[PDB]
This record gives sequence, structure tokens and C-alpha cells, in this order.
Amino acid sequence: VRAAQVEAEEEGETVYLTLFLEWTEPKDYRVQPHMNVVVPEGARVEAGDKIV
Amino acid sequence: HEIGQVPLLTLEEEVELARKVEEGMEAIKKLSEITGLDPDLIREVVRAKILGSARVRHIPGLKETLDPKTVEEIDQKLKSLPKEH
DNA sequence: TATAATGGGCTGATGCAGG
Repeated sequence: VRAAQVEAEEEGETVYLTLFLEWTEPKDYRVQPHMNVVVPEGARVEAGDKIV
Repeated sequence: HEIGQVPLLTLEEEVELARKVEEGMEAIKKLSEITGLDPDLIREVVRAKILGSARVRHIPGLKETLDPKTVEEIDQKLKSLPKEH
């Protein structure tokens, strides 16, 4: 996980970070013998593209 | 001995090969319509270059005599198509 | 045209890979 922009506000002896954070969440998919993966390693996909 | 040289397929390799064969025939049917040519003739021209020029002959039923002249001309129209074709 | 099936039942003349 990583932080792009950081905006900070100060109040009392505390600071509050509104973090513009950027990360990747993994999901595993199981392939079985009669299916073929039609996507290469490291391809970029939008919502709704076909993987296998 | 010579058939013992080919390993036998696994269930996935079998379905992979079967897969590509059928999709390949669907390929050639649509290439008949784009092209205005004849599926059988396209089938043999595709056929020619996979095997090598070792085998090139007249195939019964095709309208053109199948010699390196026509398979070059027909192949280069095939390759003269847009990238999506 | 569709379960799956995947490797057989005696002599002489001459031209050769080898001590």
C-alpha cells in the first residue's frame, strides 16, 4: 500500500491525515481442464473483460 | 517405434488441440466471406505452409491448380488484410 | 457419428567391416 497525496490538519496536540491511498487487492480464480486462459501474464483489464 | 516418438496427450493438451482445430475451421469459414474465396481452397492454402513446401499438389475439387505461384498470390492477399481480419 | 478405449505374435563364389 502507498500514499499519493497527503493533506494534514492540526488540532490540539494531534494531526489528522486525509490519506489519498493506492493499493491492489488480490482475488484468486481456479481454472479447470476444459477452460483456457485467453489473457497473457501481466495484462491490463477494465471492468468486464474476459480472463478465461 | 515411430509412433512411440509422439508422447500421448493429457486431458488438457487433448482439449487444447481439439479446441484449436475447431476454432481454426471457424476461422477459415469467415475468411471465405471476407475474401470472396472458397473455404476448401483457403483450407489447403493454410494447409500448404504449415506442412512445408515438401507437400504441394493439386487437391481434387479445388478450382485452381495448386502450385507455388497461386499459393503465393493467395497467401499474400490473406496477409493483405486489416489486422482485425 | 460421442462412457473409455492410445506400441504385434548343404556347397562354392564374392563382397564386407575388423584383427
